[PDB]
Amino acid sequence: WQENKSWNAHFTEHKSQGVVVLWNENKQQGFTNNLKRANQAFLPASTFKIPNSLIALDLGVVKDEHQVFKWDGQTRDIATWNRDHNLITAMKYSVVPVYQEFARQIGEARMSKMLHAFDYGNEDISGNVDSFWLDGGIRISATEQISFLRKLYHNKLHVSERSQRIVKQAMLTEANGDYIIRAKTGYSTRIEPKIGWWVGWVELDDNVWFFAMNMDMPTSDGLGLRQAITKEVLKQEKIIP
Amino acid sequence: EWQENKSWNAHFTEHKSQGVVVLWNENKQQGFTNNLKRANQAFLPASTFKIPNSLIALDLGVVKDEHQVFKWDGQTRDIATWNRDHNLITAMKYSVVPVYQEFARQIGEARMSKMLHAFDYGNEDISGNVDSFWLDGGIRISATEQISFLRKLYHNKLHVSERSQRIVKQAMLTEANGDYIIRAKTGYSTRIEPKIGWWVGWVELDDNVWFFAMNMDMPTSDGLGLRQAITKEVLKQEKIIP
Repeated sequence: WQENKSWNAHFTEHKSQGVVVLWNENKQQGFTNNLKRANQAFLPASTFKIPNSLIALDLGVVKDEHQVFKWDGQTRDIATWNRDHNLITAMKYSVVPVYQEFARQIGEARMSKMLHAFDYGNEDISGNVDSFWLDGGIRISATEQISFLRKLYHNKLHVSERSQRIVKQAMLTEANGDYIIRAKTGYSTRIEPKIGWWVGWVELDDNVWFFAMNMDMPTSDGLGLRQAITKEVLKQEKIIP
Repeated sequence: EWQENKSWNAHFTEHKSQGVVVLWNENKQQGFTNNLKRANQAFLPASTFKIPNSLIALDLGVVKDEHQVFKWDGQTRDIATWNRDHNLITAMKYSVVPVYQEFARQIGEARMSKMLHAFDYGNEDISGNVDSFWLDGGIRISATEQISFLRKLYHNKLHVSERSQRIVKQAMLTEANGDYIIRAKTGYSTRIEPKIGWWVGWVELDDNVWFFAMNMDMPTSDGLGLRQAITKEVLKQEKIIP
């Protein structure tokens, strides 16, 4: 583990505070601008859609990535939520009401047992079965997110190879001739401190770089900084052009 | 069912070239082309054959998974990216012919022919050398026959495992952003006249899929970038991509 404070410039430039963590898979070495914040545990908010998806597929609550989840007809503040979805679009638009229905069908007993098997954060689901990742007792750090994502990348979690390949498909965010990004955003607003997340990895021709970042997010105006500050660090380190 | 749109010919004559683009709208079950005759003419598949060759190698266990390393044989070749170690993902991306020739020798003639019959792949004919028939033997396929094959792959309906189909669709990944995903493969046929370039694949949108297959005359390697550029001009004209 090594601390690079020069990355703080990318936060200062936007009058913002947070952490970026990087893990080089080939060399088995980690890098961060803030070793203490890298190990601070927060609510995961919509980054929980990665384990929630795995559990729903392995139990047969979701049959495949094409199954349609029909809109329930309740008009909500996010326009993209008021329509029919599948697993790929529900991930892409972070569709909370679809994932709340998955959690209710999984139930408390199976949810708790799967999170112990994954070694996920503080393993504590206290609160509503369909909101504990937004305003209950579960907590995870940036370094614990990387540990979990490394198991997913190598198909080492205790669910089928099929469930792991489908979720990695749903995480696809960007691809071109230089790199592929598989990742998930989050925004924790119900309990202080309000924060934004981006967790995932960068696939290159002959290496993989795992990342996890969080930052203070007192309003929704800064949400685009989650991806923009991470890409400034990846360019500085010569990982992407 | 099928409609001819000759306005697309402007994207070929812009570059003093000749060719065909074929599109299929999965939701509406309707096809579109600039040239109904060329859309049904048969050509060597060249490196577009890496899609069925990958499926057969995985289903028979010649390739264990997308991480297995194929070591360079230490024979210096023309293309710098071929003179290094590869896995399935990088071998598809850089079109590494020597890696796929070794897959074909390990599959062998009898198993290769049985699987192309099971896929209904083009004329199903592997006559010629087992390690070069897709470059200079008897096999031929049309743009419309490429779409029929890719539709089966998209729906996991080919006669190989779901696993084999999922890994090959991962190796086909070409471009992704907030508007669309492209899964596809390039080809370049030079050993038999006429010399042609291919691009075959599909575009995934939020609520539809568009399949595509194009080929074009390719008298020199200088025009190879037009395979993708002319296809994307057609996709933009039809408002499929921004």
